[PDB]
Formats: sequence, C-alpha cells, structure tokens
Amino acid sequence: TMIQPELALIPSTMNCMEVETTNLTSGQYLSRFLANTTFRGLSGSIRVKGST
Amino acid sequence: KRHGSWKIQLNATSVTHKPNAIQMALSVCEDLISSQVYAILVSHPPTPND
Repeated sequence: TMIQPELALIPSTMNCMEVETTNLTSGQYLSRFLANTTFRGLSGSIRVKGST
Repeated sequence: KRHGSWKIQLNATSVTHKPNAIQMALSVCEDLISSQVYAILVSHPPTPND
C-alpha cells in the first residue's frame, strides 16, 4: 500500500472464469512483495527464498 | 515423409494465440493436454513485445 495501494487493495480479477489479462495484476504485484519480505516472526525469523 | 520409421506417426494441430492468458491456458489445457501431444513450438504473439 506504500507502493501501489490501488493495485494492492483492489483485486484484479472479479470473475472465477473471466480474468482480464492485466499487465500488473493485483496478485502479480503482491507476488513481488511476497518475494521481498524479511522480518522477525513469533517462532523466529521469516524471509523469502527463491521468491517462492 | 522423410523419416523411415514405420511405428511413428506425426500430426500437427493449429493452436492460435488466444488474446488472453486465461483463454490461452484454457485452450491449451482443453486441446493440447487432451491430445497427449508431444513437444510444442513457440511463436511470437501479435504484440511486438509481450
């Protein structure tokens, strides 16, 4: 939301069987954020390895 | 015609570039996967850079 709040908050696809071929999908944008996370969790430290 | 194998047959199916990622993947799954096809040739889509 500090980067792309409109893309983060609004999902790109609204129909299960009809998804527009968006260049920057909300899930696609969130994929980079998931791949770019590193912090400390309850059980230890959480990071992203291999982007997946 | 140029291969001497008698137990091997070659078939070609036309898979057009569907103008949607969902349409392309769904068309591939419904046609190529259901055809038990082996190998696929990749070609550029209508967009010059995509």
